[PDB]
Amino acid sequence: GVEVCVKAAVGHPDTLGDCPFSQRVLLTLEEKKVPYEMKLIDVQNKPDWFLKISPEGKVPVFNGGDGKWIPDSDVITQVIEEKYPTPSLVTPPEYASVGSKIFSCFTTFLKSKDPNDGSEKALLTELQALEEHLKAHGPFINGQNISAADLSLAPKLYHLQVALEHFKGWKIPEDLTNVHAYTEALFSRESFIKTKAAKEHLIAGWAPKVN
Ligand code: NA
Repeated sequence: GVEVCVKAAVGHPDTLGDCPFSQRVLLTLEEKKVPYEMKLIDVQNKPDWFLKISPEGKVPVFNGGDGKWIPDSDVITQVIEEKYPTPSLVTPPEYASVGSKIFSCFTTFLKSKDPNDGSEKALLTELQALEEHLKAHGPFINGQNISAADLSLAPKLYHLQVALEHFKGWKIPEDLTNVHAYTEALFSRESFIKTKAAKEHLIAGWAPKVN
């Protein structure tokens, strides 16, 4: 049936790595109960067969059983949605951008070596917006049922929490209680547990970037 190429853990080509875009695709397949074959790609040592179907070395790529491999996890989860419509993970267009600046604010703050450059405040602003959304519309981004936006956001919040605690001793404030309820719900899902990177691999993936 379907096949997906994802990043292997750095230093461990036999082990699932920490790409949040890869994990979004995997989470989507798991939540939809779609069988798939997973191919681990060492992105510092790509195989030539891989380069023939992904010439720019892009990961993830997805083959839905129609004789081609497509990149871009936005595009891939939409194709999966169209081909496997039940369970429905459609997120209403009015909530599509919820949480959309959190990952980049996180990466800027993670890499920041200046306590006064405002990167921390910018990240807290985006977390607070997520908190306000979940307080109005939760427990997931679209209310009682999980949807595509949650599966996009959860791998990203996982990086945020693991990397900021490890490298900066920083945690999401406890008063953001809806965000904490949200991450605890998502990260405890069997699909998430099955598809997440071990924390030491995720940390090893960020270490040279921090650095
Ligand atoms: Na390579």
